[PDB]
Amino acid sequence: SCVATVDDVIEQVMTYITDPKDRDSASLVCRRWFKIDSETREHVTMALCYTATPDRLSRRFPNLRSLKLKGKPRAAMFNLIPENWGGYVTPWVTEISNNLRQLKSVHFRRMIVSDLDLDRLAKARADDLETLKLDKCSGFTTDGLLSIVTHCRKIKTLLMEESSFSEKDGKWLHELAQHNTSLEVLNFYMTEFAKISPKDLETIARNCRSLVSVKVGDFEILELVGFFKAAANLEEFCGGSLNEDIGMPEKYMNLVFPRKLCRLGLSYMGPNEMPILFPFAAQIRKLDLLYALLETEDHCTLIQKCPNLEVLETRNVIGDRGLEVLAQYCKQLKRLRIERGADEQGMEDEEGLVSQRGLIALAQGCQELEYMAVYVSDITNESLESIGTYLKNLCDFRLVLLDREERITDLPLDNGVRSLLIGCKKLRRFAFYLRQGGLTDLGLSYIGQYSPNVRWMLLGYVGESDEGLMEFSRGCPNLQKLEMRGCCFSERAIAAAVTKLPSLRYLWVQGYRASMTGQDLMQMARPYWNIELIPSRHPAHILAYYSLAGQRTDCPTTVRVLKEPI
Amino acid sequence: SCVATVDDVIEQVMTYITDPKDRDSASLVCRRWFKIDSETREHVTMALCYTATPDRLSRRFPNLRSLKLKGKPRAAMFNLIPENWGGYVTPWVTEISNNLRQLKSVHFRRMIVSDLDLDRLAKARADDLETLKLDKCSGFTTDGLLSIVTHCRKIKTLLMEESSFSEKDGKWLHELAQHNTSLEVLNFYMTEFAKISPKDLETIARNCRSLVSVKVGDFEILELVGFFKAAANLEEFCGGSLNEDIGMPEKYMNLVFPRKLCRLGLSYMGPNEMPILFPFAAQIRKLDLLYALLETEDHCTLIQKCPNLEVLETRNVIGDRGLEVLAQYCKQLKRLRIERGADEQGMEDEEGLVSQRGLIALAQGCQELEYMAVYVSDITNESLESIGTYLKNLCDFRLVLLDREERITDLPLDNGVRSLLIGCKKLRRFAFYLRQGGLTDLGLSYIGQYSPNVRWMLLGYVGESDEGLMEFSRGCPNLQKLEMRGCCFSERAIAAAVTKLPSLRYLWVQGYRASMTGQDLMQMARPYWNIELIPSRHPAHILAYYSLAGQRTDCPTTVRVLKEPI
Amino acid sequence: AAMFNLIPENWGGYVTPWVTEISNNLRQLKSVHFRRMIVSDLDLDRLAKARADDLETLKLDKCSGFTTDGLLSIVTHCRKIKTLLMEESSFSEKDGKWLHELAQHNTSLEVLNFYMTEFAKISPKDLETIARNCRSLVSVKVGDFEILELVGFFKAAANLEEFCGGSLN
Amino acid sequence: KIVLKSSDGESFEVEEAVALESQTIAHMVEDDCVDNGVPLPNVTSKILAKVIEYCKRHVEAAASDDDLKAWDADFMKIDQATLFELILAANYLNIKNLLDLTCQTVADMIKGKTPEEIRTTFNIKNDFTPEEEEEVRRENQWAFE
Amino acid sequence: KIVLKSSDGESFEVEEAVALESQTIAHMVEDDCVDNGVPLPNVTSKILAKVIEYCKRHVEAAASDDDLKAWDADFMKIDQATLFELILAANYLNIKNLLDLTCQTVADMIKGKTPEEIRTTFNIKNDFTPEEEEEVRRENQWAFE
Amino acid sequence: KIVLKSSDGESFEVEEAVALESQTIAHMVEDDCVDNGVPLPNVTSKILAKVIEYCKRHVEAAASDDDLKAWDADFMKIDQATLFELILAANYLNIKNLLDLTCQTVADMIKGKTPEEIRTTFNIKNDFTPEEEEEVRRENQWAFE
Amino acid sequence: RRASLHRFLEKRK
Amino acid sequence: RRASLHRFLEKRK
Ligand SMILES: CC[C@@H]1C[C@@H]2C(=O)CC[C@@H]2[C@@H](C(=O)N[C@@]2(C(=O)O)C[C@@H]2CC)C1
Ligand SMILES: CC[C@@H]1C[C@@H]2C(=O)CC[C@@H]2[C@@H](C(=O)N[C@@]2(C(=O)O)C[C@@H]2CC)C1
Repeated sequence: SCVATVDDVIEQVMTYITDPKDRDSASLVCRRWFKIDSETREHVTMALCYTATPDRLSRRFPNLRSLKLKGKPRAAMFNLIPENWGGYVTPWVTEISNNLRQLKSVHFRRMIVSDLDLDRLAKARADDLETLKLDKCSGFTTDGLLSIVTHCRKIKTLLMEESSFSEKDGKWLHELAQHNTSLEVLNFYMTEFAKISPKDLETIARNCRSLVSVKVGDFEILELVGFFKAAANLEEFCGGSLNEDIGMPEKYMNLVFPRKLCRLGLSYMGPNEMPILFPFAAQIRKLDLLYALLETEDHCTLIQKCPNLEVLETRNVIGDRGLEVLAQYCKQLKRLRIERGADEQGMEDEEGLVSQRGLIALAQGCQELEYMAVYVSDITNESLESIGTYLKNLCDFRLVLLDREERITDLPLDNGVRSLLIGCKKLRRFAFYLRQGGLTDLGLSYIGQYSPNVRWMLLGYVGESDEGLMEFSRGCPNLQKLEMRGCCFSERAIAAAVTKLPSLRYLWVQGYRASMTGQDLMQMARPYWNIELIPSRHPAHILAYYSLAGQRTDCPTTVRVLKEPI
Repeated sequence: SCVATVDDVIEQVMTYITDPKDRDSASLVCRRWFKIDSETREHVTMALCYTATPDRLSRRFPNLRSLKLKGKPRAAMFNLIPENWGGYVTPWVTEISNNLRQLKSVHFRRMIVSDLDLDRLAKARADDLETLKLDKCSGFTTDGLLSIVTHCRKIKTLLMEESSFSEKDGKWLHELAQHNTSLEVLNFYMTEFAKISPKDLETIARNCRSLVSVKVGDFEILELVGFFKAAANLEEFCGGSLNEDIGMPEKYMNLVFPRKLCRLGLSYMGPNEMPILFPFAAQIRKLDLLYALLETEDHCTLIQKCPNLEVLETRNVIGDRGLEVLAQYCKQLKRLRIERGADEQGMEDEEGLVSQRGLIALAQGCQELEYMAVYVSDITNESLESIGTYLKNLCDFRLVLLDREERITDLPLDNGVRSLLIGCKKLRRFAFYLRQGGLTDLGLSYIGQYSPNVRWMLLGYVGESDEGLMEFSRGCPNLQKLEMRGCCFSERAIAAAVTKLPSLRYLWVQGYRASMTGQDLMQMARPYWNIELIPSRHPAHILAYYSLAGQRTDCPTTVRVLKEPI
Repeated sequence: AAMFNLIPENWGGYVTPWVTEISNNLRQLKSVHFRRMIVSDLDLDRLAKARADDLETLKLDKCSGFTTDGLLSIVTHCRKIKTLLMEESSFSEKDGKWLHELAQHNTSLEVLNFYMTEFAKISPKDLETIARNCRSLVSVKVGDFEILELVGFFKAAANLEEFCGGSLN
Repeated sequence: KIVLKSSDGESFEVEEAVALESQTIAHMVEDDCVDNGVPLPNVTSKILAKVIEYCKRHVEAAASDDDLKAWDADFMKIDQATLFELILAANYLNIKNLLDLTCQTVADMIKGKTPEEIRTTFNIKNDFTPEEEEEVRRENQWAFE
Repeated sequence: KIVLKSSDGESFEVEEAVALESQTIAHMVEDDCVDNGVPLPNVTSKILAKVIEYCKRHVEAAASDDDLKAWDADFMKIDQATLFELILAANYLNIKNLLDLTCQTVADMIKGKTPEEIRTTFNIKNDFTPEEEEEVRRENQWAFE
Repeated sequence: KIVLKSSDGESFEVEEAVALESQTIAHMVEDDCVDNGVPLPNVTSKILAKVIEYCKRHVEAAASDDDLKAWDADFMKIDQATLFELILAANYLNIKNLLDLTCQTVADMIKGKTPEEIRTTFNIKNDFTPEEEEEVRRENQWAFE
Repeated sequence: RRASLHRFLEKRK
Repeated sequence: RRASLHRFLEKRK
C-alpha cells in the first residue's frame, strides 16, 4: 500500500466520461490514457468517410459498439452531387467483418450501400446487430434487406428513411413478421414500397412488445387499423396515406390511435380528417405536417389545440397567421422547421408566406426555441434583431429568403445579423441564404466577428466582393465546415480565406469567379488537404477536406482531383 | 372510449396463464386467443417426437423458449427396445436452427443425438443456450460436448445423466473450467468418464458462484476435497466414489462438506464412511442410497438421523425394518422409491425384503407421501387397503412384486387394489406389476372402474382372460398412455380395448396371444393411428400412438409398420 | 482381428483428428481411404465442407459410427466425386436421400460401392438414373436389390465392367 | 403535489409519490410538462379516479402485507368493462403493480374452465371453422404439452 | 447487526441494511462467512469508515432527495488520494451508488478541461513523442468523433 | 512480547527473540507496525503455530546440537501438503534455518527415486513427447554428468 | 429544392 | 433389469 495515484483508478473512471469532446482531451493527456480511451470508446462518428482508412479506425478503436459514417456532401440532398460521386460503404463493412468484432449498431448516412455489402454485414454481425440505419443511402435492393432481417434475428432498430433501392419483393417485411420479436423502431418513412403487405406490419406490432416508433410509406391508413390496435406501446407514427373520397364523408373518424401516441404526422391529411387528432391533441409533443394537405387556416386551428407541442415541422403554408398562433399557445416549442412549399402557382394560398411579422411574433412567444429553420418570403433587420433579443439558447438557426418576391422590405441585413449573432451566443450551426443585395462586405465581416461558437455555416448570396470573404475569414475561431453557394468571390479569395481559418476542415463551394488556369485554388495546397472539383457540367463545385488517407481511389470521371502543376 | 372488452386486454393477461392445461383451453376459445397463445407460449413438451413434424411445432409455437422431446418408449430403459429404434434428434435441431430463434433451453429424453447434431445446435444457438439436457440419450461423443461448451459460453445447466457416448478426451470439462462462469447445475451422474480431471471440476467450483447442484461419475471423493471447499453454494451432490482401504481406518472422516448440502448421495458409501453424514443429517432433505454399500441395519441408523427427509431413493435392502424406522422419524416424507437389489444370492441380507409389514408401517407413518414406488417381495390385500386409507394425495404409485418368493401370503389382490384406487383419488400415475395368479378379471375391471384421474398405467401380470381386458376397457376415462407386459390377452382383445378407451394416445404391449395372420390388430385401424411391431427376435412388441405426421420414415429393419392388407 | 469380432467396438480408430488436420493443413487432398476406423457424422460433414469439389474419392472401408446424414453431407458438398465406397461399413440408415442426391446432380461417378451393406431405404430408380448420367461409370457393387428391379440400370450402364451384389430371388 | 388532467377536462390534485407509481408520469417530470399539469387524455375521469385510489393505498405500505391482498381483492369487485378499462389504464400509465393483480384476476377467471365455459363467461363467439378447431384439438392432445 | 473486519484488524459494528448496500458483502451472507465477521482486508480502516458513513446516510432515504445532493457534494470535499481510494473501495465492495459516485466525481474533474489542464491537476507527465501527439490530435479533429 | 496476527484473525502471544527468527518480522520493528500487532495474512493459523513451535525450540540453543537433529527429524514427520506450506511460510517470513529444513525434507523425498517413482509419489503427469524424453535421457547418459 | 419535398410537391399535384 | 443398476450390480461385484 503506497499513495494511490489517478493511474490506479483511471481504467475505471474513463468509462464515466461520456462526452465525445472530453474523451478527445483525455486521449491526449498521456500514452496510458490514450490506450485506455482507445480500448473503451464505444461510439465514433466520422463526418466524412474519406477522412481516414478503415484500418486506421479499427486500429484506434478496436472495441467500437456503435459506428456512424457519412459520405456524400450535404449538397447531395438537393440533387447537386453526381450519383456516382462516392461514399462506398464496402471497405467499411469488410473492416467491420474482420476487426470491429464488437459492433452492434451501424448508421450509414448518404452512402452507397450494395446488396453484397449488406449480405456481408448481415453474416458478419448476425445476432449482434441491434441497430441498422440506412439513412439517405442508395445502391441496394430488397435482397439486401432480406439478408439482414434473416441473419440478424435480434434487430431492435431498422431504418431506411429516404433511401433509394430497387424493390423486387416484400419478403423482407414478411420475414420480420414471422420471426422478429425485438423490434423497437422501424422506419421506412420516405420510401416507395409497393409490394409490402400491411398485414405483415400488423403482425409485427402484435409480436413486438417494445415497438415504440414506426414510420411508413403510402399505406392506406384504413388498412392499418389492426396495426394501431396491436401497437399498444406505440409513441411515434409517421406516414400512411389519408385518401378521402366524397363517397364516405366519415371515411375515418373511427380510428383507434394507440394511447401514448404523442409524436406523429399523417401524410396527405386534409381539413376533413384533421379532427381525428383532437381527442388527444393535448398529448402531442411532435407534429410533422410536412406532407399535409391543409391550408393556413387549418394550421392555426390544429396548432391551437397542441399546448405541449415541442417540435413542429411544416411547409410555409403555416403563414404569418400560423406563427402568431404558435406564438402563444405553444410556449414550450423547442424546434421549428418551415420547409418551402409549392412555389409555382401562388404560395398555396394568399397567407402562405411567412415574413417579419411571423418571425418577430415567434421570437416573442416561443422563447425556449433551440432549433429554428425557416424559408421566409420577406425579412427585415428588425426581425433578426428580435430573434437575437428574445430566444437565447438557440443552437441552430437557418434562414433562406425565397426568390419569389420582387421587393424585400429593407435589404442590406448587416445590422440584423449582427444583433442576432450577439444575442444567440449558444449558436453552433448557422445558415444564411439570401439574394445578391442581401448582405454587404461589412455584414459578412459581422458574421465572422460575432460567431465564436459556430462549427458549421451555410452562406447564401452574401457579400459584395472579395473584401467581404477576407474580412469574414479573420473570424470564425471554431468554424469547421463551411458551405457557400451563389457567391461572387474569386478563386484566390477562397484559397486565401481557407488559409486564414484556424479550424476549417471541410469546404463546399458552388459559384465563384473561376479560371481555366485552375492554378489559383492551388494557393491553398497544404499537406493532407484534398481538393476536388466537380466541373461545370450546374456551376463548378469545389470540395475540400483534410484527410489522413491521401486522395480517394474511387473518383468518378465527373470529378477531377486537383494536384500540383499539371 | 367505448366499453372495454376482454379483447382489449387478452394479449396482456395470456402471459399470466402458466398451466399447460389452461393454455390448452385458452388456445381453443377463438381464432384470436389461438394466435396470442401461439405467439406467447414459452414451454412445450412432446411426449413422443414422432407425433408431429418439426415444421408443425415451429408453425404453432414460433417463439418457444424451452423445448422437451422424448423419443424411445419407456421400455428402452430396460433393454427391451432395439438401439436403432428411432428418436433421432436431428430434424429437430435443424428446425431449431432455422425457426425456433428464441430457444434458450433444450431437453432431449431417450433420443439419438449425434456429434453433428450437437455441433449444429451449439453454433445455431450459441450464447443463447442457457440449458442443455441429454437425458438417457446415445449416439454422440466428447467432440459434441466440446462443441457446445465452446460455442455456448453462458450455459447455466448442462446435463448428461445416464447417457451413452464415446469418451475420446477430457477437454470439454477443461473448456468449462477455463471460461465458464454461469454454471448453476452440472450433471453427469450415471456416466463412465475416465479421462476428465477432478482439478477441472474444482476450478469450475471456484469460478461459478451460482453453482448449486453437481452430480458426478466415479471420482475418488478424496480428490474432490478442494472442489467441496470451493463450492460454497452447493446444495446438491451425488456420485463420487468412496473407496475404503483397511490401511487408512479413518480415510475420510475429514471431509469438508459445503454448509448447505442438503440433497445428496455418495456412491459406494459403506457403514464405516456413513458417519461423515451425521454432523448435518438434520439438514438432509433428499437421500440417494441407490448405489450405497450399506446393510439393512445401517439404513435404520442413518434414516433415524434424518427427521427432515422428504425424498428417499434406495434398494430393497432398506428392509421392512428400515421402513419401520422411516415410518416415525421422517413424517415429512414426500417421495420414496425402493429399487430392486442384487436378487441372485440371497436378498443382500436376511432382512432385505420389504413386505406387507413395511408397507402398512409406511402407510401409517408417512401420510404426506405423494410418490411411492416399490419392488416388494410379498403383498397382502391388507397393505393395499392401508395405503388407500392413510396416504391420500398420493399422485404416483408403483408396485412390482418380485418373482423370488414361491408362496405369496394371499394372492388374488382384487379387494386391495379396489380400496387403494378408492382412497388415493389424487392418483395420476399407476403401475401394478404382478405374477399370473395376481389379479382376476374382476380386479382388472376394478382398476378401470376406480381410476378416473389416471393418465398413465403400466400393468404387470394382471387378469385371467380377455374378459378382464374388455371390462377394464370400459373405464379409465382419462387413460392416455397404457403399458402392459406379460399379459395373456389376444390380438382382437387388445384391438377392441383400444377402440373403447376414450383417451388413449399411446400403447406399448409385450406378450400377447399373437397370430402370424397379423390381421387381428387391424381391427383398431383408425386414421392417424400408427401401429408398429417389434417382432419376436423377447416376445413381439406392439407400439401404437396417434400422430399428425404419418408413418415414420426412419424405421430399422427390426421394426415392421403395420398397414392394411399385405 | 476386428474383422472377426475379436476387438471391442470402442477400441479406437477415431478418424476425427485426422479430418481436422486435413481441413487445416492437407489442402491438396483429393482422395481419402479410411480402413477399419470410427467415422462420425460430424467428421464427415467437416471433411465434405473442407474438401468439397476437390474430393474425387472417399472410401469408408469397414468403418463404423456414422449415418446417412454423413453420406448426404458428402454427396451434396462433393459434387465431383469419382469414387465413393462403403463396403462392409456399419452406419445408421435414416433415409435414402444420399442416393437420390447423387442421382440428381452427380455426373462424374466412376465407381460406387456399397457391396456388403444393409440399405433398405434407397431406391433402385435412383441407381438407374445415376447410370444414365454417369458416362464413366465402370464399377458398381450393391446390397440386396432385386436383380429384376435393376433391368433399367443394366441397360443404362453401357460402360459397366464390374457388378457385384443384388439379390436373385 | 402534481396535477393530472383527465380525458374530459378534470384536474386531479395528487401527491408526489402517488403520481410517481406511474412510470409514464415519472418519465414526464424530466421534460417536465408539469407546468400545465400532466396531460393524459386517454384515461376516463371515472377510471383515473380509481387508478389514483389504488396508488394512494399501495404507497401507504410505508407503514409496512396481509391487509393488502384484502383491499386488493375488494378493489377488484368491479364489472368487466371496468376491469378492462383499468388494464388499458395501467398499461397507458405504467403501473406494474396495477397489473400483476388485475391481470392475475382475469387469468383466475380462465383457470380451470373449458373452452366453452371461457367464451360463455366473457361472451365470445367461437369463430373457428370445424377443421381448424379439430387441428388445434389434435395438436393439443396428441402432440404438444 | 454485522461485523466488518478492516485491513488492519479493526472490527466495525454496522447495521443490517447498511452492510447490504455492498453486493460484495450481501453475496457473502449466502455462504455466510459472517460467523467470524466479513473479512475484507483490502479496505483501509480509515476508508471503510468513510464508506459506512456514506451507506448509513443513503439508507436513511427511508424517510424519503434535495438534501442528499447536498450531503453528497459535501462528502466529496476530500483530497485526491482519498477520492481514489473510495473508488477502489466502492468497486471492491459493490456499491453502485458510491462507485457511480466516486468515479463520477473524478470524471467531473476531467470534464471540460484541456489536456494540459488535466495533467496539471493530476500531476501527469506528458510522455508523447511529438509525432504521436500530432497523429492523435489529427485523428481526433479531422477524422473521428 | 510481540503479537502475530494470523491469516484468519488469530492473535499469537510470542516472546521477543522467538518472533525475531523471522527477518521479515524483525525488519518490521523498524517502522514498527507492532502497534497493532504484526499483520501477516499469508500464513494459515495452523501453520503459523507450527512455525512458532520450531522457532521456540531453536532459540533454546541458549543452553547450548545432538538432540536438535532429533527434534528436527521428528518435527518433519508431517504430510506433504503441510511440508510445502511450511516452505512457503519460511520464505514468507524469513527463517533461513527453517527453509533449509523443509526444502531439504522435500529433497530427501526425491533423492534415490527414479523418474517414475518421483511423479508417482507427488502425482505428476509425465508430459514429455517420447522424442523429448529420449533426447533428455541420451544427454543425461551419454554426454553430461 | 430539398429532394424529399420535390417528390411530394409533385405527388401532390 | 433397469440399465442404471445393471451397470452397478456388476461394478459392485
Ligand atoms: C448546396 C447547399 C444547399 C442549397 C439549397 C438551396 O437551394 C436553398 C437551401 C438548400 C440548402 C439547405 O440546407 N437549406 C436549409 C435546410 O435546413 O434545408 C437550411 C435551410 C432551411 C431553413 C443547402
Ligand atoms: C415396459 C415395462 C418395463 C418392464 C420392467 C420389469 O422387468 C418390471 C418393471 C420394469 C418396468 C417399470 O416401469 N418398473 C418400475 C419402475 O418405475 O421402474 C415401475 C416399477 C418400479 C417399482 C418397465
